[PDB]
Amino acid sequence: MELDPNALITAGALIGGGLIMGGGAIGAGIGDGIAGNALISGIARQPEAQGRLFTPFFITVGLVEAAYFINLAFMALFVFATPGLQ
Amino acid sequence: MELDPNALITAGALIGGGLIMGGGAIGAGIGDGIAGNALISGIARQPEAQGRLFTPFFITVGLVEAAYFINLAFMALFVFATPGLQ
Amino acid sequence: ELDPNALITAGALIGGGLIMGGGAIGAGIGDGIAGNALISGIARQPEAQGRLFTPFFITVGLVEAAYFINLAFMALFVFATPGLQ
Amino acid sequence: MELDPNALITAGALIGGGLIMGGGAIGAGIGDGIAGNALISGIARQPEAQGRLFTPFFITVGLVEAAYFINLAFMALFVFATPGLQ
Amino acid sequence: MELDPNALITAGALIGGGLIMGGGAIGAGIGDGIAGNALISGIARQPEAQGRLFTPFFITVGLVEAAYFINLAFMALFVFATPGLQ
Amino acid sequence: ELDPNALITAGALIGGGLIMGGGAIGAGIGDGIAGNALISGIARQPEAQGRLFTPFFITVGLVEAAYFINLAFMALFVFATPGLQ
Amino acid sequence: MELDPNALITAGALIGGGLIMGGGAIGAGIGDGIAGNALISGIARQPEAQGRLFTPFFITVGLVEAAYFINLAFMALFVFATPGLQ
Amino acid sequence: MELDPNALITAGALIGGGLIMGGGAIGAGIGDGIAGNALISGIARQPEAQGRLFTPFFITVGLVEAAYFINLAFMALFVFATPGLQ
Amino acid sequence: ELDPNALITAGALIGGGLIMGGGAIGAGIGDGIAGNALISGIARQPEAQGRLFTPFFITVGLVEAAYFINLAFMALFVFATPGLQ
Ligand SMILES: COc1nc2ccc(Br)cc2cc1[C@@H](c1ccccc1)[C@@](O)(CCN(C)C)c1cccc2ccccc12
Ligand SMILES: COc1nc2ccc(Br)cc2cc1[C@@H](c1ccccc1)[C@@](O)(CCN(C)C)c1cccc2ccccc12
Ligand SMILES: COc1nc2ccc(Br)cc2cc1[C@@H](c1ccccc1)[C@@](O)(CCN(C)C)c1cccc2ccccc12
Ligand SMILES: CCCCCCCCO[C@@H]1O[C@H](CO)[C@@H](O)[C@H](O)[C@H]1O
Ligand SMILES: CCCCCCCCO[C@@H]1O[C@H](CO)[C@@H](O)[C@H](O)[C@H]1O
Ligand SMILES: CCCCCCCCO[C@@H]1O[C@H](CO)[C@@H](O)[C@H](O)[C@H]1O
Ligand SMILES: CCCCCCCCO[C@@H]1O[C@H](CO)[C@@H](O)[C@H](O)[C@H]1O
Ligand SMILES: CCCCCCCCO[C@@H]1O[C@H](CO)[C@@H](O)[C@H](O)[C@H]1O
Ligand SMILES: CCCCCCCCO[C@@H]1O[C@H](CO)[C@@H](O)[C@H](O)[C@H]1O
Ligand SMILES: CCCCCCCCO[C@@H]1O[C@H](CO)[C@@H](O)[C@H](O)[C@H]1O
Ligand SMILES: CCCCCCCCO[C@@H]1O[C@H](CO)[C@@H](O)[C@H](O)[C@H]1O
Ligand SMILES: CCCCCCCCO[C@@H]1O[C@H](CO)[C@@H](O)[C@H](O)[C@H]1O
Ligand SMILES: CCCCCCCCO[C@@H]1O[C@H](CO)[C@@H](O)[C@H](O)[C@H]1O
Ligand SMILES: CCCCCCCCO[C@@H]1O[C@H](CO)[C@@H](O)[C@H](O)[C@H]1O
Ligand SMILES: CCCCCCCCO[C@@H]1O[C@H](CO)[C@@H](O)[C@H](O)[C@H]1O
Ligand SMILES: CCCCCCCCO[C@@H]1O[C@H](CO)[C@@H](O)[C@H](O)[C@H]1O
Ligand SMILES: CCCCCCCCO[C@@H]1O[C@H](CO)[C@@H](O)[C@H](O)[C@H]1O
Ligand SMILES: CCCCCCCCO[C@@H]1O[C@H](CO)[C@@H](O)[C@H](O)[C@H]1O
Repeated sequence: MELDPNALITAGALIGGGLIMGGGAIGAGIGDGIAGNALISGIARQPEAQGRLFTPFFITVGLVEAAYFINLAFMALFVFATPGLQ
Repeated sequence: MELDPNALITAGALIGGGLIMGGGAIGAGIGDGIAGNALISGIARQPEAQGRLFTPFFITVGLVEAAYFINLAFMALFVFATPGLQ
Repeated sequence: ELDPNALITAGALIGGGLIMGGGAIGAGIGDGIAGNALISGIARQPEAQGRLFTPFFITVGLVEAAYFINLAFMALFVFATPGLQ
Repeated sequence: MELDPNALITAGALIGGGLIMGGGAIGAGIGDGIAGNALISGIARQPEAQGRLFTPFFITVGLVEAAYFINLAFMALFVFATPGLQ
Repeated sequence: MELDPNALITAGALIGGGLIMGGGAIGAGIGDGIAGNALISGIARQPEAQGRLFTPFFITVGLVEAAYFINLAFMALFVFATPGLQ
Repeated sequence: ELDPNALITAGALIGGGLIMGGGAIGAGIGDGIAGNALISGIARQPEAQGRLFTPFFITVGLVEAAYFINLAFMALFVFATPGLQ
Repeated sequence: MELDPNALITAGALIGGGLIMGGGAIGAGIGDGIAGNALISGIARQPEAQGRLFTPFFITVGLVEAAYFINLAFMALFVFATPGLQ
Repeated sequence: MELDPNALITAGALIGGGLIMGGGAIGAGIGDGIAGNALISGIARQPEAQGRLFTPFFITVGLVEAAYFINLAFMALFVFATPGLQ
Repeated sequence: ELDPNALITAGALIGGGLIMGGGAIGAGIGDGIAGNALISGIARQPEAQGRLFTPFFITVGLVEAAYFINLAFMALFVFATPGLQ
């Protein structure tokens, strides 16, 4: 008739999922930008020895992107396999 | 007009979609500004390093913008193909 | 009492506000950070001025793209709400 | 009697409007502070050639303040000419 | 006591007003601290530049505080003269 | 069931929390940033100490003004709620 | 039977209290980290004269922690002595 | 199943608890990263200052982590011993 | 209609989302800031490399601890909700 329990649960899941991905993008965009800031400046300062900067950059971006995609996976769980759905 | 389940689900979807895109823009705006800060500073320090520095700059911006547009895709999923709609 | 669109529209306005609120945080801070580098760059090399304009405009262009794309979707949310009944 | 549709829409509009102006002030306060940080430091470093810093500062503040006031305009739309009001 | 439309509108106004002032303080506190960071650093670097540096400092703080107090004015509008009150 | 003031008071407490939450973010980070400059300034010039106190106190004064003005309005929101029925 | 007024007020109080402490920890963690960043760097640069850094550090941390604990006190008021409870 | 007061109180507690821990992690992650930035930079600048620099680093991390775990304690209070439960 | 657990579970999912949203903000920015120092440190002293690994890993370890402890409590919130009726 009117509302049912899953309408409220699903609304909660979509808001929760949004928080997860919203936070993920804040962390990833700013974290990657900060890492890349050092890469750009390091290459500017030391063009001949820049190769040694790339594994540290990719380790850093790897960590940052792992947070983004682990969050993405839990957003997908929230909205496609909602825990507590009735 | 009686409330119905999709009214609540759609309200949650729009809020969730807003969180996704709001966070996306925070990460992209600040991440791109931080990347650009190093680009601008590097060119100011060494004029002829301009070509050299656009390469790590675009790698960084690529990473930052990937977050923005993956978030955009999921906002679109939330509001145009809402998971859990009844 | 209430009707379905009252709830949907309330959600759209909150969603729209999140979109624009986040857009201004990203654009204001991103542009400030870009301009910080422009100002410092010019102070360091008073006639580096000319060569700094292109990277400043590219950076601001990217930052402003996020603001404007968000603005467009806020407009969609509140003027053509997806899911309106 | 009890609630009416516009009570809920208007509550949404006020919360939305608050998000718009809250975010606008975060972006403007921090963005202007960051721009002014460079202005202060530049004037400290180069008092004789500081005049060339002011158009770049005002362009930057112009961009930052434009975000604040465009947001202000949409807050005013949300709360004084609410889209979707019944 | 039955709920009434203004109860919901006023709740939205208070939340909206809180967002406005919460964001205002984030922008003002951090923006002023960032401006002051350059002032303090500049005086440490060159003692007799103190007078010189307060001028761009107060221009910056003026901009930052304008955001805070314009936000304050609209919080006051929201909670004392609520747009849309029935 | 419910009554009008239950909803208004719930909104006031959420609004009050936003005010103080934002106030502490601004004050904690703003003060930390001001103190960062004070500490670095003293480390650079160990007897610049005296001349740094005034600009530090002016900066902290401004930051703390935002915290305290927010505190006052949180108090208004929760102890004298505007719009209470 | 169903809901009562204090259920809604108490839910508001817990959310409000959460906002207070959530914001308090953001301000304290980042503020202390920023202060400590300068302490670490200052001690690195000037090991012999580092003692003069500690009162400025503790004044700064004092200010930052005061925001955290004043917020904590108001969270405690919100959730243990809720203003407006019926 | 009819709604009951504790359903609403517990929902508020979980949201409040989430705000507490969400803010705790923002402050701790960023505060610790900022502290570590000075540690790493200081060791890079002067290798044998390593021992010296861990002392102010752990003082800083102690302060930052205190915020995280005091917040954790109050999240636990909110969700396991909810103040105001009926 | 509704039942008590619909409201509790909706709160748990929102709470869980706040926990993980905040966790990723802290971890992404904290790790980026740590890596920024690692990259700059190596660029300054190309064979400082070895001695920078330990402080980098300690910093990342602390940052990641916040992410993981948050993850565990999100899991508690949504898979074993405290207060479920
Ligand atoms: C760097 O990795 C770590 N460091 C830690 C440091 C301290 C503590 Br106390 C916990 C830590 C835990 C971990 C991981 C881990 C490894 C194994 C099991 C559980 C957790 C991690 O949490 C990292 C997530 N980061 C990158 C945002 C993780 C979580 C979830 C899914 C993952 C998938 C793939 C890889 C890592 C995954
Ligand atoms: C710098 O300006 C831009 N750069 C962009 C860069 C990339 C992309 Br893809 C879009 C961009 C769009 C714009 C503007 C624009 C110009 C014309 C039409 C539409 C949009 C803008 O969005 C800027 C807002 N900023 C400052 C926060 C704008 C929006 C709304 C109202 C405005 C009023 C006055 C001035 C600008 C106004
Ligand atoms: C530095 O202290 C200040 N500077 C200001 C600067 C400008 C303005 Br306009 C107001 C200012 C107000 C104050 C304090 C104050 C002193 C006396 C009375 C009222 C307020 C303060 O607000 C500081 C909180 N900070 C540290 C987050 C405070 C509030 C509440 C409880 C406190 C308990 C103990 C100490 C300070 C306490
Ligand atoms: C915590 C950061 C660890 C980064 C990896 C450091 C160990 C590998 O270091 C790598 O050594 C190679 C040769 O062996 C070089 O060609 C690479 O430039 C360098 O990154
Ligand atoms: C984010 C994508 C938009 C980029 C548009 C401008 C691309 C500029 O591209 C860059 O131009 C420089 C000169 O300005 C050259 O020196 C560089 O080699 C080139 O990469
Ligand atoms: C994407 C483009 C963003 C531009 C931001 C608006 C400010 C325009 O900046 C203009 O740039 C010119 C280039 O020579 C300068 O000479 C002008 O003085 C300046 O007004
Ligand atoms: C992108 C934001 C500006 C363009 C908004 C989309 C077009 C506006 O759409 C119009 O808005 C009017 C009020 O302005 C309403 O009264 C009308 O019903 C509506 O058609
Ligand atoms: C800025 C780019 C995206 C803007 C999308 C806005 C779509 C607005 O769409 C408009 O909605 C109005 C009612 O609000 C109607 O009167 C118009 O017929 C309709 O075209
Ligand atoms: C993107 C930033 C563009 C800033 C404007 C640069 C072009 C104008 O530059 C201006 O030239 C004047 C004389 O012509 C000088 O008196 C000013 O100091 C200088 O700002
Ligand atoms: C934000 C407004 C509050 C400011 C109060 C203090 C004003 C200080 O004013 C400044 O004092 C300096 C010495 O301390 C002088 O050298 C400067 O010329 C003067 O501008
Ligand atoms: C707006 C004022 C903010 C002050 C913050 C509280 C710390 C007071 O700081 C005091 O400043 C004195 C000035 O000489 C120092 O000598 C004292 O050691 C110090 O305790
Ligand atoms: C600015 C924050 C501190 C001052 C709060 C405003 C005055 C407090 O007001 C009092 O609060 C009491 C609990 O403390 C309530 O029990 C009383 O009903 C109320 O009169
Ligand atoms: C800190 C500056 C602004 C504080 C505004 C607080 C106003 C509190 O006002 C007080 O409310 C109490 C009930 O809570 C009543 O008992 C008192 O009569 C009333 O004066
Ligand atoms: C605003 C910052 C004020 C910090 C306090 C400065 C005044 C006291 O300064 C203190 O003087 C002592 C001897 O008198 C020294 O032993 C301490 O190292 C020094 O901090
Ligand atoms: C946050 C607590 C976890 C810390 C675990 C590692 C502790 C490292 O401890 C440090 O090790 C250094 C060499 O690496 C020594 O030079 C320092 O004296 C010592 O403090
Ligand atoms: C708490 C530990 C966090 C580690 C982050 C994952 C990256 C591991 O980094 C590894 O460190 C090694 C140390 O010598 C390097 O030699 C390897 O090249 C590198 O892959
Ligand atoms: C820490 C996050 C990963 C571990 C999650 C806790 C264990 C999962 O728990 C299981 O989740 C399933 C879906 O994955 C549900 O279908 C099951 O009902 C539930 O038992
Ligand atoms: C990651 C460390 C904390 C994880 C806490 C997760 C507790 C999950 O607990 C599990 O919940 C499932 C239903 O969701 C049940 O099927 C299982 O019986 C139960 O053990």
